[PDB]
Amino acid sequence: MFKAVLFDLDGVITDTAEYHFRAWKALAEEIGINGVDRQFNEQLKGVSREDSLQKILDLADKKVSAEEFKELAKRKNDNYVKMIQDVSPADVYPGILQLLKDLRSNKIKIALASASKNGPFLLERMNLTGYFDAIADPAEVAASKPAPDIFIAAAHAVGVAPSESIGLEDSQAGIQAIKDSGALPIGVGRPEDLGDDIVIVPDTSHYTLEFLKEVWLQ
Ligand SMILES: [Mg+2]
Repeated sequence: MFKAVLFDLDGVITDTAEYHFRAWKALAEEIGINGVDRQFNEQLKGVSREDSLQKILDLADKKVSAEEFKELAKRKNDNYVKMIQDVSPADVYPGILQLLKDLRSNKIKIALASASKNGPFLLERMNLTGYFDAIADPAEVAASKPAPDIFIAAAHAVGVAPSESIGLEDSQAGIQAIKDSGALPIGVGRPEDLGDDIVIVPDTSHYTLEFLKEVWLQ
């Protein structure tokens, strides 16, 4: 049987995308720029802060100095930090707390394999810390998803090989990161987005201990 589960955060445990989007929208409006709607935010999704700010600046062809750039970057981030202060256990996606309790009582290790620089904070805010055996620091990995590095660290941090582990993800690069780590991915989304060579559920309600055991058992 599998020994660990490795959790993505955004789109699996909860939604941070929403707050990033408002952060960026609130910034673009504040400095004159139109067109930073949810549609355009699909271009900012897994992208770096600097890379995102370029793309918002390219919309109006706005010129900025290097210090003006880094202050705009900071100002978005400050906003985002303010905005995730209202995160509560009310924001934990469906079926997820229950999956954690069951994994825990079955002595299955639990690890976070998230790109969020705010993982630990977010987990305390949702009252989930007590379930998690390790949090993989995204600052301590050489390269981000789709590289496997983070899933490797999450597994190792609870003392398993990723081959002993299931990864849960909502995005294409995450699936590929789980795949290249040696872990088994179970997706949440559409096969349109994630692939048809892997097991995907339509939402997080379907991620049960029994379903993960079913999938492992091949
Ligand atoms: Mg995600």
